[PDB]
Amino acid sequence: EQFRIRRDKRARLLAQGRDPYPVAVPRTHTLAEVRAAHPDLPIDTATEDIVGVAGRVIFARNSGKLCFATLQDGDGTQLQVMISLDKVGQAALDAWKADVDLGDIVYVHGAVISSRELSVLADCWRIAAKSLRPLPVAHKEMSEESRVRQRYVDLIVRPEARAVARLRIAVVRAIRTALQRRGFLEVETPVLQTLAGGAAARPFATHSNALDIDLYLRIAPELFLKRCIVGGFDKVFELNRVFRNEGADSTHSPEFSMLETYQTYGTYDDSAVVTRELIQEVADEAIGTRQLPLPDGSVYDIDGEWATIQMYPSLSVALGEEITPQTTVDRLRGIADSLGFGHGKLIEELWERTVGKSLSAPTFVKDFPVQTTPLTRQHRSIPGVTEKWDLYLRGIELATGYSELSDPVVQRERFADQARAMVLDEDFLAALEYGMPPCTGTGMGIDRLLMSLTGLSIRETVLFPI
Amino acid sequence: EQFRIRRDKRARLLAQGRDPYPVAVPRTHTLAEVRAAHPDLPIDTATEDIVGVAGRVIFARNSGKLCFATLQDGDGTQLQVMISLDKVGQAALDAWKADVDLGDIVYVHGAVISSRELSVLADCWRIAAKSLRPLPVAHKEMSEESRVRQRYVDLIVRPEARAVARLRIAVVRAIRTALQRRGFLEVETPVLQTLAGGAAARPFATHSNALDIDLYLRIAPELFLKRCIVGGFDKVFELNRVFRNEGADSTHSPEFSMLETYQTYGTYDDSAVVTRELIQEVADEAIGTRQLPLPDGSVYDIDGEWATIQMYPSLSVALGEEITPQTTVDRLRGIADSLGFGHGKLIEELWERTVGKSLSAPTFVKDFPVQTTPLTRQHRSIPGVTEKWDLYLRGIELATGYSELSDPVVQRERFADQARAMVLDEDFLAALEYGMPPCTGTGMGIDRLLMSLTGLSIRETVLFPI
Ligand SMILES: CCOc1nc(N)nc2c1C(=O)N(C1CCCCC1)C2
Ligand SMILES: CCOc1nc(N)nc2c1C(=O)N(C1CCCCC1)C2
Ligand SMILES: N[C@@H](CCCC[NH3+])C(=O)O
Ligand SMILES: N[C@@H](CCCC[NH3+])C(=O)O
Repeated sequence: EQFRIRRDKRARLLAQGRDPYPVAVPRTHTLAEVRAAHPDLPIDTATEDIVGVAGRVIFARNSGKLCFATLQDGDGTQLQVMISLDKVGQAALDAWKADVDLGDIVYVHGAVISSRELSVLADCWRIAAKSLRPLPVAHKEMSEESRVRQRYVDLIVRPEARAVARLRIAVVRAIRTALQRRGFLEVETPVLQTLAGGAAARPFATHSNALDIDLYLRIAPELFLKRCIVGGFDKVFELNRVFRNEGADSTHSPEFSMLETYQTYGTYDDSAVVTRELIQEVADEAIGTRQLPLPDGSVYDIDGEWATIQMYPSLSVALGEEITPQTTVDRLRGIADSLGFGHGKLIEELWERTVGKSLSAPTFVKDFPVQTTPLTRQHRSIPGVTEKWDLYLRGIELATGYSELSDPVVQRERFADQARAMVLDEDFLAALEYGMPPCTGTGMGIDRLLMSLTGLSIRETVLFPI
Repeated sequence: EQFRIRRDKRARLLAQGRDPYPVAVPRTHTLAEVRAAHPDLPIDTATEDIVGVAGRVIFARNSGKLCFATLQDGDGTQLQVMISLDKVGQAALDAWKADVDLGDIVYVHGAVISSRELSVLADCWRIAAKSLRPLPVAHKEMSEESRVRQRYVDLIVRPEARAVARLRIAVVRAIRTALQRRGFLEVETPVLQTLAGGAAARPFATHSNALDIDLYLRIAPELFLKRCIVGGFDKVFELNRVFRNEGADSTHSPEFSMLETYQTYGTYDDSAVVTRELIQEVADEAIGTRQLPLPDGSVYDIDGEWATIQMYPSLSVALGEEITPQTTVDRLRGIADSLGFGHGKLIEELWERTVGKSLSAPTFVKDFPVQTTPLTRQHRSIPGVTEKWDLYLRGIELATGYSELSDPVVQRERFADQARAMVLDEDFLAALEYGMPPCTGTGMGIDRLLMSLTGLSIRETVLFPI
């Protein structure tokens, strides 16, 4: 309803030649600056340093001859103004009262004081924008699901949304910084693709009008990233969105930000080292500690070196017998049944369902079954496994790395099989037959990263989801 | 055919327990380093500093007891190796000859010399990858259109592709740097959207399985970016892809990288200043001069201040009469006819077809007809025009800025009209009614940027197009 009483305040301000949506107002300082300038000014004393400030009016104590308002800027830094009868504008006080509701953006200019709390005594004052929707109190405890459909109000009423948003951006800057120190180069590769590949997932397709063909949004950059290595890039990354056309859950969203990373002349040994350094480095730049605090109240130490275990062995110890690349599916399905399609899937599942689940501290698992890794090189010695690792951080499948399958005729097979469950990406292959040097790739969910570091849910790490 | 003679060299190397696709090789240095280490080593003299280098074998002069090869790394830095009978491996020379074709990646380790040109005399040597497709000579002048379908070979054979790729990335780093100095913050906003808006264009749609609705790839971030400003961001950007579902040409591609930028408490006056500083700053970091050289041989000075002209006036002078917001379409269509749907479109077209075309040096045009600018504020004084500018750099429509339409009921109209040519983005509106402060937005084609700076075509600025 009060939506109505508001629309009229605008209407009636238009009529008078008052401006409820100016083009400019001369804000000199943000409130953070007003504060940083004057840390310990003796309270109830005046300094004559003039400023033009603006921001959001949340507190309001309409008080006869003299009003009081909390200005909060968009960062959340709070200042109070004192709208007075005396130091100009009687009718200012009349307009002020009658015109200024809550959530309204409001410039005021004058001299900076403190009082019985830091405030500015206004020579001038003006509206800068006029809300026609009052801010929910916040208790009115906006549900998680309505905070996401209206993030802009969450950002205004809920301090933590401010922190999180800012954090995600700190993390991302930290990551670009980390990889640029190491001489990596950020490339842009296509989001629309004639056949999407680089991972196992159902793409989004869409129709073109230029070409009159369908096109596929990228599930992953890997394949084009590899073309760059062929093309002579030594070290490259890309940080940007992928799209996988499937259902949501606490570690899954259909569109999400994803880091991938190639570095020529190293192996999954080398790329797990970098990976861990990247994450330790990130956490510092952006959280300021490697003892990460969680809601819980507990602390998750990500400091020092991290364990590495092997899939087959580490599984073997857990099921109380030797499992190898050799173990038949009938055998495995039995064991599957004993607990609750084919070999590789059974290994990873049994692993995940016994070992993986039961990890706590940070762990790489490595040496994976070939069947489920059609892009990663075969292990250098151990037969039947590929040079790949997952990284499980606080229980979350954060990241993965490979010694990369650079051999074209092998690679042709890997896909020829896959299919049987039939056109492959024939240019991709062609590019390997030009000659891709020894490289190791990785990738990492920025969202899982934030979760694994903070405990936050996936629908809090992203600014705008649905 | 020689595709055949190659596949067998691999096959027969597998059999012998030679490795044509190792996991690792101990490259210590890139060739750039070998060079930077030893600038002026007296030619034909040996220094005993050991190195492990690798890279691409392009020159090959099989020479009896002693061979000669040009190694080129992926950056293009060239070194020569000397595969000798004497300092190890007779059979090395036999394998070397029989096994090493052109384009093949090849590690060699030893002591660094110069000779009758900088080279390394190999203690060890090994293959690291084996091409099953020989590199076109380059003349064989790969057509523009086949260089794009096979960029990875262009990157290898054509030095300029190396420069361009590297340049695009220098530009982008320069831009992020420029905006981070100014206290801007890079946000990520959704690429999938329930209704795409922020610009005039036909979206790409795609079907979801989670929701079973269609979704729209973003034509533009503007609308979500504006929600962030509401939400209290002071200064934000985003640099990332948009998708517009239409035909290609020399300034148009359906997917392309695009910068947008909001800054609260300034106007299109303020955002053209920043815009020009950004571009001057970019050109320096990344081209090293503001006198930009073009194929031509000519130079395009982007230094010093830049002209600003108004649409209506500047048009008026060109057609030899007063044109204003007032001039009817019948009048305008006549003038259209005299040369070769409605008001605003006629203005911009006549303008573009008289004034715009005939510019050379860098120019902002400003004060646009309202009809074609449904998101930008109405001018502060001049009635019938909006506070917006285009930037024409070397004849190219590079960029645009607005004093932003922050008024919700006005804004509702703007769209209600549009439609008549009927569901609007009702959340977007809602967000304005929460109160968006005075801000000014811009945006800029990274691709047009590169073109306008270099003369290069759009299908050369992007790593992978089609
Ligand atoms: C925020 C949701 O992240 C993801 N969503 C989906 N839908 N699928 C995946 C992730 C994610 O982070 N994944 C990868 C990231 C690369 C390494 C392995 C996990 C898969
Ligand atoms: C590389 C192609 O760039 C573009 N392609 C299409 N298809 N449409 C546009 C551009 C481009 O740069 N545009 C804008 C950029 C923002 C300011 C105005 C021009 C429109
Ligand atoms: N494409 C992989 C990430 C990179 C792994 C190493 N090449 C994935 O989607 O999981
Ligand atoms: N959305 C605009 C770019 C930003 C203009 C200022 N808000 C466009 O697509 O041209």
